[PDB]
Amino acid sequence: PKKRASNGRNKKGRGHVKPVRCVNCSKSIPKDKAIKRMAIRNIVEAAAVRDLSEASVYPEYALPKTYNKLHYCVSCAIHARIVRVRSREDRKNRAPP
Amino acid sequence: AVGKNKRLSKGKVVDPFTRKEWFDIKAPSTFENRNVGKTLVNKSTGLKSASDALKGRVVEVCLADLQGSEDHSFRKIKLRVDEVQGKNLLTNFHGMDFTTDKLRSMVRKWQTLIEANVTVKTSDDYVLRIFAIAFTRKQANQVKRHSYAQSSHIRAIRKVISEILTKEVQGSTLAQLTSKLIPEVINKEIENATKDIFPLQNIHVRKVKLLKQPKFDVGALMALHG
Amino acid sequence: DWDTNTIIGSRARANVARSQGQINAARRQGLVVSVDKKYGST
Amino acid sequence: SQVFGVARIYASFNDTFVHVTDLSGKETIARVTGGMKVKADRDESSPYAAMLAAQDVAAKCKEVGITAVHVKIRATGGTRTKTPGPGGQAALRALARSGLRIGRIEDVTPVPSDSTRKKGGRRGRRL
Amino acid sequence: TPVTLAKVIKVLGRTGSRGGVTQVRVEFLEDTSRTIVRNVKGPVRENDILVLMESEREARRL
Amino acid sequence: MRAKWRKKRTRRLKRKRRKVRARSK
RNA sequence: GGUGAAAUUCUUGGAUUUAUUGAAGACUAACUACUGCGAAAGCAUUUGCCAAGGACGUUUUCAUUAAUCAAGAACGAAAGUUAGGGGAUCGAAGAUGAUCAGAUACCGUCGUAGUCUUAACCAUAAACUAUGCCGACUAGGGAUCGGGUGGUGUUUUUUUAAUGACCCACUCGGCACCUUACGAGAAAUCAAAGUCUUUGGGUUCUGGGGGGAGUAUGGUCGCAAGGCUGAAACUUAAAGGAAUUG
Ligand SMILES: [Mg+2]
Ligand SMILES: [Mg+2]
Ligand SMILES: [Mg+2]
Ligand SMILES: [Mg+2]
Ligand SMILES: [Mg+2]
Ligand SMILES: [Mg+2]
Ligand SMILES: [Mg+2]
Ligand SMILES: [Mg+2]
Ligand SMILES: [Mg+2]
Ligand SMILES: [Mg+2]
Ligand SMILES: [Mg+2]
Ligand SMILES: [Mg+2]
Ligand SMILES: [Mg+2]
Ligand SMILES: [Mg+2]
Repeated sequence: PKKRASNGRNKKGRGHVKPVRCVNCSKSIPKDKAIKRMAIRNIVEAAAVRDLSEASVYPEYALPKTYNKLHYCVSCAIHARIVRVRSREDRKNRAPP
Repeated sequence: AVGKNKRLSKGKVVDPFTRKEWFDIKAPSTFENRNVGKTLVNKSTGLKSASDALKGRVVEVCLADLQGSEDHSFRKIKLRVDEVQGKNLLTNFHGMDFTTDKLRSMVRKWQTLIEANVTVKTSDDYVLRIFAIAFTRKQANQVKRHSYAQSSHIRAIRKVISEILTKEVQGSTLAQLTSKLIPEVINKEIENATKDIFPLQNIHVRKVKLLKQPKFDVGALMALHG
Repeated sequence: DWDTNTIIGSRARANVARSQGQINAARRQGLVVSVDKKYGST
Repeated sequence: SQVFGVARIYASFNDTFVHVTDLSGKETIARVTGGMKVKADRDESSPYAAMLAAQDVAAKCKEVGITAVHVKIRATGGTRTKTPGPGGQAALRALARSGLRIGRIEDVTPVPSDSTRKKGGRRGRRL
Repeated sequence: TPVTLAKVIKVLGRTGSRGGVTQVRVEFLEDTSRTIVRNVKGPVRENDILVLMESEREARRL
Repeated sequence: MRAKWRKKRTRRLKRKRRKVRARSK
């Protein structure tokens, strides 16, 4: 039967979506079906901040960040400890934790 | 993986740093700091002419280092060597850029990105490509959560920005443009001329790149140093 | 988050610089917070 | 008082490159990668091989005259993985202990305006 | 032959598939108040003192 | 069999029968 | 370099890496969303030109010109065909390294046709909302897109105007969504899959157990690949849908 109302995706009035490639396996997945995430970390790992503070030439230096947007396919997201599987009543829950 | 090269030579030790010696970099006078850093070349032999070896180098430096203040922390500046005189080589402006973290911090969703570029030539026949960026902003008292523009506001904003950038360039030779970009005064009348259309936050304009240059005219560069 | 950030550098404690070399050092980079008159008389 | 170079850490998978060039970048000092410190062919991108390589770049920078350095971290970029390898934070940490001075950390990963095509086919890397 | 002594201050948990390796964080006696995370083969308790051939290590779970 | 590869198999069979019949005609 | 691990491959003729340029072709990131436009397939850089379109507003005009439609017509992803151009990537075939009992597969490295464009074909798709179009009525809730109306509402310009951008209320049209089931259904579920044994709003197309079979044959279109139309002999008592417990 029909598992989902939107069937996998966010295509309502769109016809075509012009897909993207998964960051883990280069699988072509439509952009509405993708499981887009944003990974925003510091330029420096948290165990090196005090290390880098005493080695910096500057009194006040703002640590920059990496802002990288990730697109996963369904197979790679479930395998990589992401959205993997929810119960039928919890499938309809659209709110992030 | 040392023991992995099957062959090191298809057909079948002198340390170069003793040969190497140091120079120093001089910023133009439209910058609060002249001392940028030091470079290495080989010894000036009679057949390789070390002055020509370091003649066309491009040095990457930050504007916060050039001005001391940390407010212009992103704002990267290209400096191009042109004229060398006894371990005291001089540099001229080659371009300006943003850091990748500052650009990606600005680009957020549920707002509209507006980009404008021009290809206007200055008074010294410098041809520059100047890029601009802006973002629509959520006004105070606003309830709804995205604040998008209406694609004719964008075309009205883009026309306003492109006419401003092409106006401030003709009238500025090069040093007036560098002394206009440093105070970030260009971002001001973009905001003033676009507040009629849309709120438009975050107008730290964008990079500017050089395209073509005229002849040398070494009196101009010694006006920047001397 | 997008808005949060951290600051590293020399200012991640203020102390009296007894040595004049420390005074010459501290003025050189530029970390001097105050110069106060001594409590006692000369 | 400080002589400044550019660190240029290529933090990929399968390898890690550290080499300190001049401010202009034309003259290069102390290029030792991670593959020349471990004999596995598997852990050329490990944090150990990265930090052993970053200890060598600072030894050859101190004996040349470099005291400080700017850091440009880098992933593979282009159409490829675009995230830093495991050796990026190890190499950056290792040359901070060694005596070098750090300023202006930055990423220089080549990010396209969605260039040509990823490899692997439209069905992916099937493993 | 440089060796470095470190004191276990907080035990993080077990690691390894068979469970034989313990994640601990340690405090160095010399160069006080800078701490890293290591792995211990044997039974490690609070106020155990470790000696390390190298101190340039972070601990990743096995 | 997959219905795609039975469709492929009969398409190849029709091509053989089309060309073994053009011998006579 | 690649990988779970390696190997093929490139390297002291300087590989990988750094800098400065140049050339080529493709693509149009981040913004980018239960958002927009189009009959659908589809369409995401700027600007100029060309012609079109929907919704809204209207105390403008015509006056039943309408709805669905055999025959017939236009458009129609990708792949494929023909002829020029282009040919950077990726890559049906092919070549190689690995794994394997085998591996002419998955994985690695190369790599033709193709991928792009121009002129002409093809006429398919899980071409899907697996849900024909037009019309009416039936339960609540907020959001949002386009237009309009009102409000001494907030902000900015030139404190101040008009505007613009927001705020509140209303309205027409649109992509949808949340709750419930009066109602439907075999159930999954459904504001239509409701107003259907208390069975008639109008109209088009299609199906009649499973195979054999979308096969044979004959037409017809197509350069071809193929598309459209399309049986019978024979065989069979189950195939199949949705839920339950293991
Ligand atoms: Mg199923
Ligand atoms: Mg479709
Ligand atoms: Mg080279
Ligand atoms: Mg774009
Ligand atoms: Mg839109
Ligand atoms: Mg069909
Ligand atoms: Mg159908
Ligand atoms: Mg109806
Ligand atoms: Mg409205
Ligand atoms: Mg509405
Ligand atoms: Mg809509
Ligand atoms: Mg029947
Ligand atoms: Mg039948
Ligand atoms: Mg079933």
